[PDB]
Amino acid sequence: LVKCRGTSDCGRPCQQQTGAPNSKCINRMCKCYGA
Repeated sequence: LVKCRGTSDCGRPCQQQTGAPNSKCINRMCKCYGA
């Protein structure tokens, strides 16, 4: 798991912490709650 692909997967692990509006992706890596 090292190629962004943050189309919804990263959103699951991170959602546990944050809520629904938790998703963000950058070449370097996946991210969440950044808006």
